[PDB]
Amino acid sequence: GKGKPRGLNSARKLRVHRRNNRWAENNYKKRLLGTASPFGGSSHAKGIVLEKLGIESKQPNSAIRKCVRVQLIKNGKKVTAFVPNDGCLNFVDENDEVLLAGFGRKGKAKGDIPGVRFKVVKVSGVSLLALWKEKKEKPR
Amino acid sequence: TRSSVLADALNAINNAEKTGKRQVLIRPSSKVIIKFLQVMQKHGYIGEFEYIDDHRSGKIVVQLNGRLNKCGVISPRFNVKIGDIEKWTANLLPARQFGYVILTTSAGIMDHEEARRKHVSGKILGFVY
Amino acid sequence: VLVQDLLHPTAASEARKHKLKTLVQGPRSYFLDVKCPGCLNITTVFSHAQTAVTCESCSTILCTPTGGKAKLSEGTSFRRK
Amino acid sequence: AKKKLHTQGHNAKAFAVAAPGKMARTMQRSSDVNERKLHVPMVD
Amino acid sequence: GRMHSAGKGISSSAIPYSRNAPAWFKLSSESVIEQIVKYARKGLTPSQIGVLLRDAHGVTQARVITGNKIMRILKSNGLAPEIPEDLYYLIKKAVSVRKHLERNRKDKDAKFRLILIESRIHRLARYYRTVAVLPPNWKYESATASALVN
RNA sequence: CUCCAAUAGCGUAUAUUAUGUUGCAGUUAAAAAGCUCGUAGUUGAACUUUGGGCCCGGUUGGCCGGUCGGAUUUCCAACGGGGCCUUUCCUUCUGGCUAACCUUGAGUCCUUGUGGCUCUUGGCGAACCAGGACUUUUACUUUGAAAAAAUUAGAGUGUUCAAAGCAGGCGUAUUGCUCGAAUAUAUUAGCAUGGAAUAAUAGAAUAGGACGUUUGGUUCUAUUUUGUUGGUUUCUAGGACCAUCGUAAUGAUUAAUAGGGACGGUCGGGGGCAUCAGUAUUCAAUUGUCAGAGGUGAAAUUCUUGGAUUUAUUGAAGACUAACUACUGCGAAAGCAUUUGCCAAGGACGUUUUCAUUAAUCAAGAACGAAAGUUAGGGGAUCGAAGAUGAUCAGAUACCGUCGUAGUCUUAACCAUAAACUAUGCCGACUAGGGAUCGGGUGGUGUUUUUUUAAUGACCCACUCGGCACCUUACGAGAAAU
Ligand SMILES: [Zn+2]
Repeated sequence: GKGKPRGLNSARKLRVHRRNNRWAENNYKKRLLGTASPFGGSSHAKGIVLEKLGIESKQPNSAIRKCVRVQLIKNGKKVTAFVPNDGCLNFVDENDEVLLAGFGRKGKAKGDIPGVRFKVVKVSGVSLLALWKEKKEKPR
Repeated sequence: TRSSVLADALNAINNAEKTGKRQVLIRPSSKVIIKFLQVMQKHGYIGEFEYIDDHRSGKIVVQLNGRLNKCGVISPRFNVKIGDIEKWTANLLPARQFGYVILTTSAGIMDHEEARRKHVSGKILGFVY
Repeated sequence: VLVQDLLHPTAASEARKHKLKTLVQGPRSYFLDVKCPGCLNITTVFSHAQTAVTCESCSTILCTPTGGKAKLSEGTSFRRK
Repeated sequence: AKKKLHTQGHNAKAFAVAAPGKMARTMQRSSDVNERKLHVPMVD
Repeated sequence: GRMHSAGKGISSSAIPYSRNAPAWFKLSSESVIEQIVKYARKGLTPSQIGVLLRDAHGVTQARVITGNKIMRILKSNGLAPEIPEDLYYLIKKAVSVRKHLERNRKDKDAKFRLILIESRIHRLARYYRTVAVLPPNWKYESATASALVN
């Protein structure tokens, strides 16, 4: 029969054997070991704008220009993040409490910089896309 | 040590067919083998067969035609709960219109269609198609 | 080959086969009535004796044992049944 | 998975969570509430 | 096939289909049962008797001319040993092997062989013991085996 | 500035959804424990009422429809349930009951009559009441009750639609009429019923077996009635046991191309202990001659009045087993090769012997295990990890030579693993051809050995078990070698 029992009373052996072998499941074992996302637990992360990379880029609305270097608050790890549509860079200054998200592009562009993992969503509590559309104003 | 005497009777029949033979000796036969042989026969899947009497467990000669794709045995004789019969036939028969799951029940060794008609169930022996 | 009578094997090709591989099995050893004219009676020996069968009254011999068939003692005679 | 767990002094397998689901779902929500609490340090 | 070695020897008596007769055989159940007894009276194993009856006499199978097996005939006439024949000849052999291993503490083959013989003994005792022909907790000890058999 | 997607909802971030019982894989690039024994566990050959005859009443479906969409008789097949008789306990007595005919007592509505039911006086048990007296034990399956509601599936109903809700719908809308609020699912276990295949359990062999029309002896139990209540013992009723005569086909399944055991003659470098030989290697003494001898790609370190190396006769020590040698032959594997003696062992074969399921595989646990290495003795010829040396030339196509410690051998104990490899669990069973060979056995007016023919032996042919292998192929398998 190769290798499993087939008997009418071999139910225990058959359950145990399964239990034993579930531990080869990467998801299962993490679930039961309680191992428990890119940077922390959360979807987003708040961070402090350290400095603005790529200000000296000549070519406007490039990929080097959009980058800000933000350190995460919960770890102190510093990391770069796109701020979408370069005219947005006027809104972030320095030490400006930004929410980072996942950038997560589907297919690469011509000039994109791989390793820019993150995108900036809110700054001082208000959304950049709300700012860029002139809905809200930046609180200080 | 021979574990299933049925198992050796089916696989013998199966290897005959596959090799184009028209008969097989089988050894050592049993009440159960006969009844299983009988069902297949009733349905055309083999010809006639003869029980030769060694003063022992029996031998059988089956005469087979070539309508037979497979006759298999189901190694633990699992209990089927009459509603589970659908799930067996599906698992292991080629289509819903021909072929049989044959099984042992309090009301005799019978294929699932007779089982359905007689409204009985039991344990599963094997299959033909 | 491909189609043949397993139920009615020819006596010859049944005869050459091994005793456990005939259609139904039986032995291929026989018994015999054996006599040495010094005496007037007939002891019955098995074709494969193992025991060196001594005659009825006279401690004479009759057959020594072998690998198989017993070798009957030189100056004698016999019939099968 | 058999010897990786045993490398640490304590049995790795012995310590586990009864529910993967609740542990995991609650862990992300609690972390988001914290990150929210954190704000850049100042002087009074 | 073959419990304590690699041997695949198929090989046995091919017993005859004819459960009665031999028709050329006269005599009587009376006669050979008497025969069975006086032989076992000389101290003969049932096996020996079957052989002895097979050659000198015509006795094709004792169980055919008599209604019964040879050991059962013995038991009935009150002639059965303390333990069954086959167990006996195992023990008797283990004795002779051990007696040799004591004389030859350098013969590893014999050590190995002894183990096998005893492992067969103990498994067979376990059987007989299951079917009441040996008292519950009957046991082969090597220290006491030499008595048992001689 | 120009289009596309979804539209009161659309984007982004995060984690996650879209192990093999069914049903995986373990020659060569995942993974068979070095080997065997073995307890727990899982598993385990065949056989014991089958066949044949008769009745009963059901539910689909045909062909008619009689009939004012559906109807029922007979014609019909088909599929199912029940009950009988076949040698056939259905627990059993003791009544209570009877529903059913072997009955029949009359005859007959009426198609020439077994078409048909009412109808009591000889003659069905079991259908189940209830009292006694006793019952081998399980699994499986069926049906039946069960399982709370909510959710789920789903019927009915124009919440304006819908998610919902369980409402609602008709009139004389002036004194009221009315349909609802279903059903399905729900398993393990316990309960209750039907089945009697498959798989277990128990039975009669030191007969302490079974029935009884028998009866002795023994012993327990105690209700009725003797006015009543208590005591005692008679009678009587029902068990239990020890005997003895009775009834009886008196009571043991095959004998597995399962397994153990006996037995016969064999086969093997299987094992243990002792033993006998062979040349060689090193050394010693005795000897003979003369200058080199040794070693390498080439050298040197080295040995040589101490006659080296070579020769001769002779002796000691320890190891080994050349050629024959064949991957055959044997062993569980490690492994095993001079010979003889002893000791126990084994497979295969032969087998009209014996036992009769005793078995297969196996966590735990245990026996053995190459070389090196370790402890304590012995031994210590040889080769020789370590160490010390040689010269290092152009190169290294021809990277070694010398001394030599441990060790190598043996006893007693350790260690306890190897690519411990066919780099391929075990038992069994089926599927295809050929010639060799090892062992065993059977058959022959085969050959050869001479003696006087034989008996032997070796050989030849045919067959058959069981071996180690090769060849060719497939009606097979593979990514392909195979
Ligand atoms: Zn004679």
